[PDB]
Amino acid sequence: MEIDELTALGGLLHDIGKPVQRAGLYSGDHSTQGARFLRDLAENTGRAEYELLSLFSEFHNDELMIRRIKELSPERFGLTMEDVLNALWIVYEADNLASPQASRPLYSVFNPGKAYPWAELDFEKELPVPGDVFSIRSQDYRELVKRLWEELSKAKLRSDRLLPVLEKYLTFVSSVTSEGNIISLYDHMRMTSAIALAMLRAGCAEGRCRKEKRFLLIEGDFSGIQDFIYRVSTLKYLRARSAYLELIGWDVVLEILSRLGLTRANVVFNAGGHFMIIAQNTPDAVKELEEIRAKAVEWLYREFESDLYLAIEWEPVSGREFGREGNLFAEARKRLKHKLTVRKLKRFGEIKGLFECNRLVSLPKLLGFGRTAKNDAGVLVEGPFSGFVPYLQGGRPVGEQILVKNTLNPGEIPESAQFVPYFVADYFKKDPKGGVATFEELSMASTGTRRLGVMKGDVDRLGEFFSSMDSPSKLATASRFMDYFFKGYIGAIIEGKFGYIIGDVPSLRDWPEEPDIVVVYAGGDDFFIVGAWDQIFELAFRVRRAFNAYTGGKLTLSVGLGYFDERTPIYRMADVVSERLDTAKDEGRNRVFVVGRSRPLDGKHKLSYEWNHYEELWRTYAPRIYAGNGRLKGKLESKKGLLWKLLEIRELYVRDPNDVRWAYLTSDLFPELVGIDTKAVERKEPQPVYWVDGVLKIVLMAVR
Amino acid sequence: PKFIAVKLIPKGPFRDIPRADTLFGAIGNAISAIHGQSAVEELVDAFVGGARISSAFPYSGDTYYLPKPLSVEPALEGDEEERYTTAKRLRKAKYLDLKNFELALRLRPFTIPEEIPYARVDVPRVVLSSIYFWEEIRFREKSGVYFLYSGPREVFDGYIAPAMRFLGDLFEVEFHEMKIDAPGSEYSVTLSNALPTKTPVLWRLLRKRMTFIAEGSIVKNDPGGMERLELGEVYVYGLTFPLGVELPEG
Ligand SMILES: Nc1ncnc2c1ncn2[C@@H]1O[C@H](COP(=O)(O)OP(=O)(O)NP(=O)(O)O)[C@@H](O)[C@H]1O
Ligand SMILES: Nc1ncnc2c1ncn2[C@@H]1O[C@H](COP(=O)(O)OP(=O)(O)NP(=O)(O)O)[C@@H](O)[C@H]1O
Ligand SMILES: [Mn+2]
Ligand SMILES: [Mn+2]
Ligand SMILES: [Mn+2]
Repeated sequence: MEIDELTALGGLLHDIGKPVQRAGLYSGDHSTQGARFLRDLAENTGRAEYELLSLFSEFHNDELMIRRIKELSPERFGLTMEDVLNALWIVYEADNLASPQASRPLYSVFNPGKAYPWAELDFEKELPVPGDVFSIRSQDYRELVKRLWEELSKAKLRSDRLLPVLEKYLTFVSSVTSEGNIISLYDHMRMTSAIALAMLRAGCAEGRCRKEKRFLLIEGDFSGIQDFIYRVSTLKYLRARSAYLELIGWDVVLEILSRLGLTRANVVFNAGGHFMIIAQNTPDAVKELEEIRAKAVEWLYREFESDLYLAIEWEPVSGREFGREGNLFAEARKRLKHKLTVRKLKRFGEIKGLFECNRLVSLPKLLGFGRTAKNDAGVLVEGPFSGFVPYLQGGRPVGEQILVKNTLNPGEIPESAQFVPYFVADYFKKDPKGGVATFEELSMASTGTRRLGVMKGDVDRLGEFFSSMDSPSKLATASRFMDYFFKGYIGAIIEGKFGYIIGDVPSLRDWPEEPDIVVVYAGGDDFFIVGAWDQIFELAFRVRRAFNAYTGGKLTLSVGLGYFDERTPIYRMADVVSERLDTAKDEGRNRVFVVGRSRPLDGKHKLSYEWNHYEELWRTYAPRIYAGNGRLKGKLESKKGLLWKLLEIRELYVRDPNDVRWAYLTSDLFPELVGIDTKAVERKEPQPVYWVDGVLKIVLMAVR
Repeated sequence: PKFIAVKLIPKGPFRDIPRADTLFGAIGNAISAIHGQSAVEELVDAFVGGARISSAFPYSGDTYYLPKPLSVEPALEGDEEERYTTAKRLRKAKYLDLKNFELALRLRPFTIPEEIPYARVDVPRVVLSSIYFWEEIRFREKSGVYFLYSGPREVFDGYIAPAMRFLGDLFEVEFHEMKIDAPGSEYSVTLSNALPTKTPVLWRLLRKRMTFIAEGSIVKNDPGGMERLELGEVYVYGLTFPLGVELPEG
């Protein structure tokens, strides 16, 4: 042990008392009862560091503590007495900066009115849905506490081995058991560890660190991602670029942690090429940042020219500013966002010399990558600081850091090697050959018309929702739960899971077992997914309903859909679905651009549909005309022309929604279209005829 | 200041909206075909001596558009569900009308053109098989493109005017006096893409191989510069076209 590891692990385990009390074990306050749990655990196995770490649950004179510390002979671990007093005091203040029955569950950050069933974080099991408030059974905590105890018993007592097990088991546990408590315990634990280690490297036995700018909020954001990824000369290469940007990002974050002597707990988030880190405000740090910021940029310029930039900024922040008074954290994030906007208008300014594809082809059966030195054998790609050696199933990992994909379980990696869990939405349809499906094979798998389906989806006004977070630990929960929806559960949504949660969605075929879907990216609050056009059309409604359940119906998606000839270049498909996502956004948000559409340019006619509006229309008209799985209804086999005529009729409403001829031209099949609805004309809204093409055009595509 | 607006009236659709480097290139070419290099050399000298031309911008009827100064991006906080929505739509805007451009220079509130006088229609065609796209620029009624000239009239009459007629023979040319009211200031927007000499205040990089500062970028007393180079002797235009701009402190 050394103060740095101690204060980290300490901040992390300060509140491990909570799960033990809520199980019926030590008959004492969470504080004293958490002490009993680590001491008892330390005595079992025979690892005395746990009994050193036990001193965190019980804390504020301090006559007893000084002597209780003495009895645990510190020199044994290479520690001073005065060292442990500061570690304990730091972590005590740190707990209050991150910041009643005992059966109360975690209430959803998305909807504080609803709450999470107790479950362990597993992306292969059921989708987290905020539902009705149920008291958690005392058995469920006791079952948690025993696996929790059996895991800590076999873990290496390094924050990188402690974080994953605390995240597996304390993700869906209330940090405090009040009504409407929004904060995951795991997040409160990692943020106290983050804030504590920051105060240590701050130079604090001290309210000096609380009322003085001793912390840095460090925000990093890649600029030109959309260009770097979707402006090529093939789906394989597109996925390689996307994967390459994830490693380039990690290579920067891990560097920052390594050179500031910080732990992964200090990473508030790292989603969609956007990271935030709480760190020390020593002049040794700002220099250490300035060097990193500069060498990263200089490498990006040499590697891709002006295509991909990294905007890194930081801000002196005090303990006051992690908190509320009369909301300063938001205020501090706002001041920092401003710095990032300015830095993005000074792209590659950190160069003064500015004003005078075999390795990625190679990039299905790998477990992760080793962050080794740039000149190491087996290095398959390089970031601005380190080489990445693919860690394969039958093989040994190589490097100081192992990045491990879609587990919180180290598995068989060496004890010396730091575990970095990284989640990536990487679903793909397998071809006849073992490799990922081509745009061609995806398009060929379509019901009816052979077009490739493309959809870009994004959460509405997330920045606004995140701005409403009071504390580091609140933001940590919001950030992670959000990122996890896309990185974790979109695979499950695609597989056909959450059938009862999802329900009836617009659909053209029975959902396949191995759907003709390939994920390009799914992270932050957005996704880019391609596949057979009909499977893509349906997946949009599945993902929106999943997301409606996962939020408390309190947050919204907009989606842009596109159906292209399989020969259309990526840059054009990206551009069209982007244009259509922006349109959905710009016409109200909570809407979907289903299909390209003619309309009056009179500023009364939206191209987009409110999700519920389109879902209603499909429920109304599709069953009357469409049998399923590529087939019209029997009545309409010889009368397929009436569908085309309704579209030709809708065009004579587009020509002029005032010329009343479309009354003249008009059946017992579509009754609500024959009339001239007046509520619509009065409310200054379109005629029902305007909306129907949204359904018919999709059904005509399915039946060709 | 007042400037000559060179209005390009299009007789058909366009490929690019030409920027200052491409405009100077074209004019330099035409002048070589009319008067020989002797004249090209006198053109460069006039420009090096203080003459300037903007990049081309769209005009609609009797409305001139100008590039959104990057000066306002960090000022946009100068209904919370009106604030976020509208601020994102300004941040996308490439162009303001003259009136609103002049307001943006002084950091006073301004509004965006609702419709822009050109749509990009890129047309697909199948080849041999694959899909390729040729970007074309379609113009509304009495809409087109223009650039500004600052400098002596003798240089305009003798070089710019003749060159622009020659270049038309796809378009016809007409010119009118134009006034842009701009605050006096340490700081300025370029109405042209530039090869900067100093490092600039706010900017967008623009890759062509040369690295240009985009139209709308902000410099402090940066004239930019011209470059000569050999490849079978051609001059590359990268001079700034400055109008004074009020900056917010930050
Ligand atoms: N690895 C990735 N693969 C694909 N898309 C990604 C990846 N990481 C981030 N993205 C997405 O890229 C988009 C950001 O593109 P970017 O070009 O940086 O524009 P921006 O976020 O609007 N800001 P700006 O820096 O001004 O361009 C977001 O939708 C991210 O979710
Ligand atoms: N899970 C996440 N954790 C932290 N930051 C995130 C996360 N997802 C997205 N962001 C960031 O949140 C910011 C806002 O998201 P963005 O998609 O750009 O727009 P928005 O604020 O959601 N509004 P809009 O998409 O236009 O309706 C960006 O800087 C993203 O990088
Ligand atoms: Mn970005
Ligand atoms: Mn968003
Ligand atoms: Mn987004």
